[PDB]
This record gives sequence, structure tokens and C-alpha cells, in this order.
Amino acid sequence: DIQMTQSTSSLSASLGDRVTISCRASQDISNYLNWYQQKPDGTVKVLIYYTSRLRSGVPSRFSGSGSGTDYSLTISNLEQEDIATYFCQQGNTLPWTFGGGTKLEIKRADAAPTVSIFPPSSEQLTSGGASVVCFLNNFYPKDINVKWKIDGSERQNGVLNSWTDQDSKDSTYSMSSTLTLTKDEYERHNSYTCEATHKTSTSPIVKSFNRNEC
Amino acid sequence: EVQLVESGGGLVQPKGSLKLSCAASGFTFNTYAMNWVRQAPGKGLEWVARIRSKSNNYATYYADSVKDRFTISRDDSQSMLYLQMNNLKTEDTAMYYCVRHRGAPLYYGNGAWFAYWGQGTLVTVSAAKTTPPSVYPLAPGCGDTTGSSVTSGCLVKGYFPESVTVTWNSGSLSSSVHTFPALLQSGLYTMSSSVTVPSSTWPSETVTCSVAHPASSTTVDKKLEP
Ligand SMILES: N[C@H]1[C@@H](OP(=O)(O)O)O[C@H](CO[C@@H]2O[C@H](CO)[C@@H](OP(=O)(O)O)[C@H](O)[C@H]2N)[C@@H](O)[C@@H]1O
Repeated sequence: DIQMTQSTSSLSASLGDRVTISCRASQDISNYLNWYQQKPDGTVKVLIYYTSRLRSGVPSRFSGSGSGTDYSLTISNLEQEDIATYFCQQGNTLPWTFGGGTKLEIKRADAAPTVSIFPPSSEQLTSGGASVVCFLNNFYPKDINVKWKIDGSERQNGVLNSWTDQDSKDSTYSMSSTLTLTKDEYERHNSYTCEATHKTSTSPIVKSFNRNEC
Repeated sequence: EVQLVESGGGLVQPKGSLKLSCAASGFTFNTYAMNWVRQAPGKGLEWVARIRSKSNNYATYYADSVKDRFTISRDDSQSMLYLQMNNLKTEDTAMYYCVRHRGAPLYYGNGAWFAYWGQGTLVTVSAAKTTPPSVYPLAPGCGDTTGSSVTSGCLVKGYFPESVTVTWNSGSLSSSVHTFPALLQSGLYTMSSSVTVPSSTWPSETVTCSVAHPASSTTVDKKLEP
């Protein structure tokens, strides 16, 4: 089969930048090379076909070039709505094969997270379990550290963190941290806090509650 | 205009079977070739199968990985595409997309490409059983309050397979919401969702999350209370 290679799996660029995404086929594909955009929600559309032909309705800032085994998608004057994963595909010979994809993050100005904290629910407690949850919302860049402090001591066991995809309208990220304990464990401590450390601040952003006041 | 609505996706055990469907509309179905394309989670796209039009005697073609296990078919009278999947394997786990082939090659070139794509139907091939989620609300405690806004949430815990959908106020309050991708913890998934609203409009005024998990026919609503 024909192997398609996109050697850059991810990149980051600012609004207005030129973005070049490369694709290499394992054999000549006679210019039958097509590009697709997959939005973060999973919606797929074709951009370019037959190397350089622009699909009706796709903005002109998308263009393609190449021949033989080597091809490129260019996004000129990058726009906010271009956050997506980009895939190449050869249509020369069966099986029709795709590249592995190139994920495009768009930069924005650094932004501090908005932190919210939530105690476990009555319903969960009756089940004999206890999940404490922290949301860090609308921050940039993506890297961020969350620490849980129980009565002042760091707790790492039982912590699970999930980042959102980049927000399509404002390019920020969000993440949830979930600390799940047995109800027994929960009950034997009072102070619960999550601390967010991010490059936008020299000191952590903190939210806390006390079990006996909740 | 062009709509391709996939259905039939679900959990199935290894060596099991499942039939997917795709309801097409907004174009002349019977003059186009159709495809299925799939995407294993976190991976690239893989072409699965092609069925040509009646004018080409409905010739079918398959990727070698699915050849002899999968059968692509169509019902032109109902504008439906089907994928019958037999002897399923773990690595068939994927989102499955119904796809309309490019049209006239004299205009669009001989090379194959895929002009319109459905939103997908998720197929999970696993030995693990269906498990409905436990849904729990997330409201602020008594201690402290910001004047401008408040953030509420729903925690969706210990389900299988993917996925679930969370909506707030029957869809009304939207994109003030964040959906946190599900994580697999010890054979079971957990995700959460948040909404942010003006602080005056809550709690005076109701806020509710509806959690659907089609795979276990469950739907749970939580009205959020102080
Ligand atoms: N104007 C023709 C064009 O319409 P458009 O899609 O631009 O609106 O294409 C129509 C479809 O053409 C047929 O496409 C088939 C593939 O999907 C192709 O079969 P194969 O590729 O399997 O050989 C067939 O030859 C094409 N005629 C066309 O009906 C419109 O007239």
C-alpha cells in the first residue's frame, strides 16, 4: 500500500501567520492528493483536491501544491476558525490512504485561569464515596499544574485531570481536576483546596472550602 | 444541504456483529458512489469500503483489514447506506463516518476523494459490559461568592462505553459551557461539564443538566441547588 506521512504531528501559530503542512507519499501518486480539515468537535470537510484545486465554498486562504511524492497545504493569513487537525489523502490507488494528521493550535495572549471548587454531593456520599472537583477555566498556554491540599497536605492519589480542546472562539483552554476518596476518608479531614500554578502568576490561584461549614 | 446521518453504533463483544446505517438526503443519492471511513480514538482516518452506483452495478471494494468480515450495501429507494460488520475485533473500535464520494471524474479528476462527511457513529468492540453512569451535581458551598458570575457543573462517573452528552437547560444556555473529555479510570469512564451564568440569574432561576448515555438507555437530570 501507499504510506502517507505527515512528519509534523502538531504545531502552534498566531493569527495572520503562514502555516505549511507537509505530506509525503511512499510512491508517486500522480497529483491525486487531497486535504481535509477535522474540527475539534470531529466535523470533517474537504479543503483541497487533486493537489491544488480549491473546493467550492472553502476560503481562498487554503491552497495546495506539490507533485510526485511530495505535497503541501498552505494556510495563508491564519484565522481563528482554523483550529483543527489537517489530514492528507492519496486517491491514486486502492486502498485509499490518509496521513496521520497535523494538529494546529492557534496562539493568543497569556490568560490566567478562573478557578472554582466543589464539594462532594449528598447523593455520592450516601453511596459511600466522595469526589472533590476543581475547574480551571479559560487559561492560556495549556500547561498548568493543579495541587490538592487536604488539611494542608498535598494529596495526589485519586486525582484525575482533563483538559478541554482549545476553545474555537477565544483560543483558551480549561481543565478539570477530580479528587475521588471513600466517604470515610473525606469525613476525617476538614480543609479542601485546589491550587493552580500557571506561568501567568508568581503565586498560585487558590480556592478552598471547609467540610464542617458545608 | 447534504445530510448524512449515521446510526447503529454501540458496544459489541469481540467476534460479534453490528449493522450501521446512514440516512442520506439533500442530493441525488443513486448517482453517487458512497463510502465508509473510520477513525480509531486518537488516530488518523482509514478508508473502510466503497460501493459504486447502480450505473456501475454496485461494485464494492474493501480495505484488506476488513475484507471478508464487513459488507457494504445500499438501498437507493430509501437513500440508505449500510455497513454490516461481522467477526469484530478490538482494533475495529472507531468512529465510523458515512461519506459521499466525489462526483463526475471528468470535472473533479479521476483520483478518489470524499466530498461530504457525516458526523459519525461510535463503535466500541470490548469485552467489558455496559455500565450506566452515576451523575452528581456540582454547586458552590456556603462560604464565598463572586458578584459578577457563578460556575455550576455535573460530574458523570463510572460509565461504559463512550460516550455521553450533557446539555444545560434543554440546550438553552450554550457555549458558556465546557465539556471535559472523558478519562478511562480502571475500566470505566468519567467526565464532567461546567456552565457559567450571571450570578443574579441563579439560584433565583433554574439551572439543570441533562445527561444522556444512549448505550445504557439512561438519561438523568440534576436541578442545581445551593
Ligand atoms: N454534474 C455532475 C456532477 O455533479 P456534482 O457532484 O458536481 O453536483 O457529478 C454527479 C455525479 O457523478 C457521478 O459520480 C460518481 C461517483 O460518485 C461516478 O462513479 P464512479 O466514480 O464510481 O465511476 C460517476 O461516473 C459520475 N457520473 C453527476 O451526476 C452530475 O451530472
